[PDB]
Amino acid sequence: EIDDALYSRQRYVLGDTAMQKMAKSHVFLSGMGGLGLEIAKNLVLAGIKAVTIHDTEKCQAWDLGTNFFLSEDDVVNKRNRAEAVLKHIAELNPYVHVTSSSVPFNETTDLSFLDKYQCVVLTEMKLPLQKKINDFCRSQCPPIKFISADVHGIWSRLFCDFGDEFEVLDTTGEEPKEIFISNITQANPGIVTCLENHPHKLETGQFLTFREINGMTGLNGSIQQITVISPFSFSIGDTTELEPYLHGGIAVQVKTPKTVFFESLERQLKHPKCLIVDFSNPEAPLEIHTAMLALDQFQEKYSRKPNVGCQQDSEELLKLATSISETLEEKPDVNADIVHWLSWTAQGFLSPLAAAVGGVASQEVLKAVTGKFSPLCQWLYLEAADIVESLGKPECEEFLPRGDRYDALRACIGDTLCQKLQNLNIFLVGCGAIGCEMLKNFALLGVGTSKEKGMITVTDPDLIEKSNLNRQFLFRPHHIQKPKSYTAADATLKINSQIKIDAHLNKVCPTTETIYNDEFYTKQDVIITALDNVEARRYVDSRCLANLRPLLDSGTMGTKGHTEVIVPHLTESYNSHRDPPEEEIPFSTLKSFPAAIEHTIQWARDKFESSFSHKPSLFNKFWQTYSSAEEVLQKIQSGHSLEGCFQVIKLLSRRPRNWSQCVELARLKFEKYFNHKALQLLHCFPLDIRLKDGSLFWQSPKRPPSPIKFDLNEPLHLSFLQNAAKLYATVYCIPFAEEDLSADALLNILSEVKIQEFKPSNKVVQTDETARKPDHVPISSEDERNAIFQLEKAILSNEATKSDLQMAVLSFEKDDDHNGHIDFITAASNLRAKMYSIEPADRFKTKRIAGKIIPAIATTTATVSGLVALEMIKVTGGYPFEAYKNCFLNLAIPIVVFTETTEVRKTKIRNGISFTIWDRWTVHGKEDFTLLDFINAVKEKYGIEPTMVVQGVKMLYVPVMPGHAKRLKLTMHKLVKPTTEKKYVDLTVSFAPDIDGDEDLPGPPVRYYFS
Ligand SMILES: O=P(O)(O)O[C@H]1[C@H](OP(=O)(O)O)[C@@H](OP(=O)(O)O)[C@H](OP(=O)(O)O)[C@@H](OP(=O)(O)O)[C@H]1OP(=O)(O)O
Ligand SMILES: Nc1ncnc2c1ncn2[C@@H]1O[C@H](COP(=O)(O)OP(=O)(O)OP(=O)(O)O)[C@@H](O)[C@H]1O
Repeated sequence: EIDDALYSRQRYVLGDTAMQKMAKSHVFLSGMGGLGLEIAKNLVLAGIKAVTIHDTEKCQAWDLGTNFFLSEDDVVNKRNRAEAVLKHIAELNPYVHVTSSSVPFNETTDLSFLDKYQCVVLTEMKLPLQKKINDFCRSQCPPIKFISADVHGIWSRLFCDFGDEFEVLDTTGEEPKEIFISNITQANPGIVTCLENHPHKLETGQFLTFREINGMTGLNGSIQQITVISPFSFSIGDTTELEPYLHGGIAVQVKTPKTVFFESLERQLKHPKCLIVDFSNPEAPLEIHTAMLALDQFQEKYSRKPNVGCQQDSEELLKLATSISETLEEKPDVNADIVHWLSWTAQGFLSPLAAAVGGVASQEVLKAVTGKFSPLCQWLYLEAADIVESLGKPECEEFLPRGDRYDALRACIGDTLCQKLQNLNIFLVGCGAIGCEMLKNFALLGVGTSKEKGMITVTDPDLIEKSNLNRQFLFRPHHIQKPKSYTAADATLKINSQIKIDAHLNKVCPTTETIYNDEFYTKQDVIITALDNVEARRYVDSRCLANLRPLLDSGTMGTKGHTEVIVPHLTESYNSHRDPPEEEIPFSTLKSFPAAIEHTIQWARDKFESSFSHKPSLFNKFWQTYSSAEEVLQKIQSGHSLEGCFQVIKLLSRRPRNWSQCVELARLKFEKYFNHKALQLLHCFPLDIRLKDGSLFWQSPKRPPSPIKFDLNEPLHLSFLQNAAKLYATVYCIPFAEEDLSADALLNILSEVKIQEFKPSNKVVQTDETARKPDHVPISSEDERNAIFQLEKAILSNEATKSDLQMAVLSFEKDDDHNGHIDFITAASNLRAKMYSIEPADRFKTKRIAGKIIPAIATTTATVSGLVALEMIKVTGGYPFEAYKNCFLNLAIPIVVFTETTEVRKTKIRNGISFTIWDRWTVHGKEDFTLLDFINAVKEKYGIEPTMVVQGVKMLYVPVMPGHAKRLKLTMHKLVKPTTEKKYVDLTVSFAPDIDGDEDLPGPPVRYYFS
């Protein structure tokens, strides 16, 4: 099977079929350089059955700056690189059988041994050898998937070749869409109309299936190719021979296999299918490909890479590139700058770019071994020329190696920028999947390793769980239930002994703002967020905007990822970007009229919360507010009203006393949820009732419920009964054993249970989507008397003791599979689904939807971490606006889009006065300084007269209010009454617009000093 506790988050990304295909697959990886190590790490974290790492190079001091598993002892002993890293790699995932190899590769090497590997990845291999290996691999039956990846300084090359014909079983991996049908016309071709404000969002040529269609019963169960006509309509083909449309209908998107044609590596070198990553330079990938091919030819010709600063070598490389360009089909122009920089940084190696390319290549390997997504076709050329482009023309002496571990990075970015990196003060927020990779990149780049000023602060309150080991490679199984930051710091210190780190456990929130005051942010140079929610992102961005400090943001949703770069005085902040809010499920839809499995899952989750967390909390709070039941009864008899008293009384009268009573209560709850509710709803609205227009009320998207008869033999009913009984026993503190969960024991208990007869009641049911949950309806006197009688009976029965007035409150924990929370939610959701004839969902989908688990995989995390590290380098260098690039990537397509970061927008108020979001105004005063003096000072310093003073919720001054015109004479200390904690106070000021009737135009925040 599949270890769900470890692969829970990856299971949603890939699927159990892809997971089973990931086993039984043997992957051969060669080179074990900086890039090969990243690829191997990502693959082992993914969970491939067996990986064979192979290398022949001996470890060197230069390798320490690129390999995060090597140590100085390995260099001393001159061990093989694969042998040295084999022990560490295997510990990442014990399920993976990792083996090392050292068989030499050359012209005469026999390639017969590669037939046992599904996929082959080659790094740091000579080009003719790659050609021969690819030719052998693609000619096998079945073809062996070939992937080649290389990194030379700041330039990278990625290649894929999955045989002549590769069968993709899933083009995108998105959830199939469901489109509700409004009306279908009998025509050749017929036209299908969707419901209003429900765009189908479909593409011409896709195949759809139909069900629950009245009139055209033939269309049910059939598959038709469609042509898009309008956002709410499309054509499916001839429908004249069918019966006229009545009502109803659901169309479901159908996924089909797709065939992708690749080509041999030898032929691809002349007509490359490069993937465009920057639409502003569509022809850049072709030029980069030409330059790298010229570099390979230079290596073949001279047996060495070009020397940095040797003009003759650069001229020779340019000549070779010019010669190569003519042989290309398109004959593109040779980019002198790209060739020159490739010559300059040929011998270097950039760690973040290596990590990004490793993530992409690992995703491609997974595509090769599973067919889950559309593979790359065929070349991907990532580059980081922006890092050195802003440097202009530096001297060669800044790039010469100096013997330390940072020679690889120095040969790329020069000594000056390396020194600037070592003195950074980085405040890294959150230490999740992205945080660990960012720490690894920091250790590789030497960030904060200086003994003078460098310092890294990482803060995180969570604890390590088993499911986190799949993505966060810095953690180990023995680290479970330990702080994330401490473990990450301990591991990073192992990676680079010189690094300075300072872990924290505080959660970044306004409650902890005292620790992370303004001075602390002033000390920091770069702030990086690895958060998973939105509110924390907005809070951190607001703090950074207040303190004028650059912020880097990133996030991953499965194969999707995005990076955002925020720079003071240059780019818009995160708060300036506002997405539409979350999709609120209508209250009427959730409560009474579900239409999809998501609605039932949400209803089950809310029912669980209300039954086991909210209601017990109310019960405990009520019984702690008052002494005992006698006092409450006396108050009620005197006419006193208490909040939620009747509900508490009802709960007390139904408290189970033993396991049998708990089972009976679960049975009654089942009957109420899935038998009485449907009958009540049908009684309120019969199946054949119609509206004023004559249309059936029970039409799409509403679905008519049907009662469910209890049956212990049904596995679903038994599962629900068991889970409900266990949860109720836990809440009411009733001991039980597994024998009590047996079907026979439950049947014996249920033999004596009498089922109360259902009786319909007159209740108002909200049907409009705009309706929401109303407040508490006042309770009639008869219900009050019933509650009084029940409470008196409980008191007289001596069942109101202290033990009876307390009951434990459960917390919804989803990762713990033995508590039965997810089992109960799944049982309730499926049972409700059968009530409304909705398709049931399995346990894992319910766990994902109810728990709001965000799918995530290691490869996307590594890629976004590498890109964020590149942007951090750019920020540290203080480069101009054009250098920074926001990134959005979706490896499922695959697609990578680099775009310029959003330019800061200037907002004008009056007389040409303009301000940015980064601007903050300062005012100084004294004790007798009045509001009129404040207005005069503002109009003097900035030329604009204030007309609106706000401090949060405080209403300070408006000239138009009838009675507050006198406030101009009031001093600040009396107008706002500020706290004495600080010497200044922040205010929000607006000015009257040039056109009357409009609200005063808000201005930049203004900080007023009391002295
Ligand atoms: O408190 P809620 O989570 O909103 O659930 C309540 C509650 O049902 P449970 O106690 O079974 O969870 C009501 O029962 P009381 O505790 O008030 O007796 C029940 O009312 P009825 O038993 O009278 O049907 C009502 O259902 P409704 O609003 O349809 O009357 C139902 O609400 P939901 O199940 O829709 O949440
Ligand atoms: N306000 C905050 N301050 C500090 N750390 C935060 C804050 N909000 C979230 N975090 C951290 O963000 C991290 C997010 O990590 P990640 O995205 O890998 O998921 P996770 O929390 O480990 O779990 P899962 O992926 O299962 O939801 C968590 O470790 C959490 O501690």
